[PDB]
Amino acid sequence: SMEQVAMELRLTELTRLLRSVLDQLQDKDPARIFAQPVSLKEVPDYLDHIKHPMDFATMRKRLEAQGYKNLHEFEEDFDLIIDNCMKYNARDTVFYRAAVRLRDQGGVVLRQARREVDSIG
Repeated sequence: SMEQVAMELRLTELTRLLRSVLDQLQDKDPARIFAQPVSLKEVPDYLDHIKHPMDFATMRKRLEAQGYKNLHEFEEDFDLIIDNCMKYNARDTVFYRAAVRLRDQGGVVLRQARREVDSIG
């Protein structure tokens, strides 16, 4: 149906916007602390601590399969990256501090993405 096609075009346009949002967020992590999944080889206890691991590579895989239906979904995954880190790591660590800076800086980006996703529909 043409209605199905049109919905698919909206999903594609969302995916384009989310790809640029994701690049912008990841630039706020120049140390690449959140680039890849936490390794279970190197933190074998991780899943006892953190129930839903998340990282930028995993988000990118989801995005390229057009797996985010809306910005809420995408923000949920971004928040997991930050929130997981601030629970697993202590306040006085380079990891926790990188999460705080990513949150603060990413908040600016997401504030306008929300307007762009609404605005362009």
